[PDB]
Amino acid sequence: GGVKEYDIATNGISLHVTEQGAGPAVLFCHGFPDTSYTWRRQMNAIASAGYRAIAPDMRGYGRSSAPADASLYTPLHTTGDLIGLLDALKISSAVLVGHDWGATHAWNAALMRPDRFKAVFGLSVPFVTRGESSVFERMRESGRQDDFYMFEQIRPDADQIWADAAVTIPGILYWASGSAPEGEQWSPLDRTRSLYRAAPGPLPSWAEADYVAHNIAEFRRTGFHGGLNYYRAAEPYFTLSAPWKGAKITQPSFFIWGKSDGLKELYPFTLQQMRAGLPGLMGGLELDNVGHWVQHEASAEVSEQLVRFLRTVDAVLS
Amino acid sequence: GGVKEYDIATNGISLHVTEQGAGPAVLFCHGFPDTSYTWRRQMNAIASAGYRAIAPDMRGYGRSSAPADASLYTPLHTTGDLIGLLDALKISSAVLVGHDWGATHAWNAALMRPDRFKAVFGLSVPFVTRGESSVFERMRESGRQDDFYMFEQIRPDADQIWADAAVTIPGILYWASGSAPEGEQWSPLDRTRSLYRAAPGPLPSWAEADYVAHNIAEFRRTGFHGGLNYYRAAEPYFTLSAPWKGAKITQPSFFIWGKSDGLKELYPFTLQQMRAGLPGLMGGLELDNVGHWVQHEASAEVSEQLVRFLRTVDAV
Repeated sequence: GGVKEYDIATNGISLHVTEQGAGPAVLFCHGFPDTSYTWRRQMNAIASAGYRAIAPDMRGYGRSSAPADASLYTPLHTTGDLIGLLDALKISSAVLVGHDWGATHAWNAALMRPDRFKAVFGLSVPFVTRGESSVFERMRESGRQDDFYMFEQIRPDADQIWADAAVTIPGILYWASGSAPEGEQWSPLDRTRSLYRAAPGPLPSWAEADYVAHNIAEFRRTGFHGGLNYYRAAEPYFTLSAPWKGAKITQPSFFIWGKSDGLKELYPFTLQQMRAGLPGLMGGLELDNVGHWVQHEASAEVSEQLVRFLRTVDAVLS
Repeated sequence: GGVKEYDIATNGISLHVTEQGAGPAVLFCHGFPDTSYTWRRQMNAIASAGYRAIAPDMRGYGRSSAPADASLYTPLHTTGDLIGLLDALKISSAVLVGHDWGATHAWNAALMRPDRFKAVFGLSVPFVTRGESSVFERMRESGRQDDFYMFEQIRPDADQIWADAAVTIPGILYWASGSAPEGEQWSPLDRTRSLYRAAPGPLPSWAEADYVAHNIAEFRRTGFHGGLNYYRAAEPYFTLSAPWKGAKITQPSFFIWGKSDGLKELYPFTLQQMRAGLPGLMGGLELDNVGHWVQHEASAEVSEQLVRFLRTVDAV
């Protein structure tokens, strides 16, 4: 027990890594705008269940390299980071845990190297197989150029409108959570209920003060340019993702989101319909009154499902 | 038999497709500077054996689209072409056949989608696992910047060096084949023995005249910019290929190359040793007095090994 930190040189960048425990490897990948610290509770839970929790700051974030160039933030780059990390630690294989962009990048990693990534535990962002159409193209041809939030994030000025971390980190934690009043919650197609609105006072009890303070400090130092580069890379990445047009993830998986997550408006399918695409799905979970920040809003039941999942993966793997 | 031609909209481009036969799908991939016509003898041989031979012009060549941007010619772009081609033909899976750059990209495609590419028959270019360093930095670190031919093909002005297809296409068919006097055959590390030296008179009898005429005609109309973009893409693609750093190809695989191919110099491993990156390798054949153009210099041998390989892959 107890978290250790170090830095790894992998895939042409420097990767800041935190880890805890011993036993089979579990690689945690956070999204926007988060850090490795987002996983401390789950790391501690699975470490006491006999697993090695490994959680880097993803590239763009924290004490990891954050190259200016948005073309460097496709799933090909971060999967190369995760391979080079497993290589550098002499780990043969790991189970993947992802949230937000980490979930998207993790889904891709599992497609690319099932020999190394033996299972995927996805949070908030469901796996959708690659299509004929990128999301940016559909939003444009259906008129949502001024509505689909990702366009606002891709703009170079998004750096500036996020920069005030003391305000924007508590704000996004609040307005994308199940705590914001219904009808006020962030929605991806409404420019008036933005992600970065100031929070209206103290954060709900589920938001651990040590975590909120940690991430405010990280993002006051780093800024948001690298995190926002994940959005800027997604459309250029549609061209390079064509090899996986109909590709499915067959290793065991598991999926959890919150029913109050505004993201759900973009995935109007059931949990039964996620097996087309994820045939190894061992079970899903829709949490009532949880928003986007499931590993904080429902910390204990995320830890719990992850422990149960890992044991089931152990049984399958044996 | 009976060869037919058509175009397919796939992956945001046009792909010119030739095909022959019916049966399990075999997908041919040519390299530089070639066209789909390079496979006609193999296509005909496997059509007679019960297979559907499909041989597109790869992107950058022939009647396929040929965007100027070199960044559009990675294995990611050509695998997307092939997945989209199979989809458009509503074929579930296929065996890959690849030569030269077609082999390198076929290798990578086998890695990316084993669910759609069930076996790999490679010519001239062996699969080696992606490592710590690209061929480009190994050559820089070791002082070969003026020796390694790829640096010259990558130059923008390589478009003009190649352009006289009536000269350069017989040139490379001769100098990179087993018919050139040894010691004078093309070498990837010898400036003085380039690939585009003119031929000394007419081509050896093994170079089928309809094949030679087809390629000269296509490259007179297209130029060589698209093909050369395959070299211009390899180094940037090294950054994008870091997912596959240790990756092995597990599908059944076969490898053929010619003993007199200058490219041997770049792969000093034994074909026993190629099992490391290709654990499902079922055989490797090195051909005496054959150079780079194995499917032409040894057309009947390549054809008979591919029929046998396809029959072994089928029964498994």
